[PDB]
Amino acid sequence: SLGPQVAEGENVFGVCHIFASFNDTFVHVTDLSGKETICRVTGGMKVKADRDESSPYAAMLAAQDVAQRCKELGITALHIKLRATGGNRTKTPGPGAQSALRALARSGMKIGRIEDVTPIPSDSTRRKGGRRGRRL
RNA sequence: GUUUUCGGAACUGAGGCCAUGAUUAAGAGGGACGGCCGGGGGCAUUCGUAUUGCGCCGCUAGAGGUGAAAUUCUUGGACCG
Repeated sequence: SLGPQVAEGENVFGVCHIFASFNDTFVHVTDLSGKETICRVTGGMKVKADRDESSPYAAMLAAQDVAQRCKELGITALHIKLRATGGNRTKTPGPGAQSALRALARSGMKIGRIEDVTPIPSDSTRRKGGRRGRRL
């Protein structure tokens, strides 16, 4: 918890993978390589209602919790790596990333380079469902 | 009583004469030639993510899914990286 780094002159970088879908949000922060984690909280950690766990407020609360964890641990700067569901399902990010980014910026956590890293397919396998789709 | 004018017809050779003898190349068709064009066809080769499973590492109690839930998988480490 104690380290010989310079606070005023420079800063410490990590990366944070924000995976947001239409069912859940994932605010995961690691080191610069991504091999070694820092803290991982999700939209199920803050709200116990299973209706809206991909809600913006749950993602906001999880982002404030992981920002407090990185502040008490000693991480000052973050590189945002945004992610959707990917694959053959969808490409639009979920309704938690917009609140999660603003909650990460509002807490005093400095933001470096932001990027969308989602799995894009070059015509992968068949999507779940019939030929006529899911009729509702 | 020979052999003639008393004469009915197939075939071949030499020369001359013919206005010597073949209508066109269809905004018909076929074919040749030259420069190309094309997710046209067959065979071989090569690449790109994505999906699933498995191996290892890290921290965590939820993850998936729905209009809403459960069946489903989870401290024997799920999900995410």
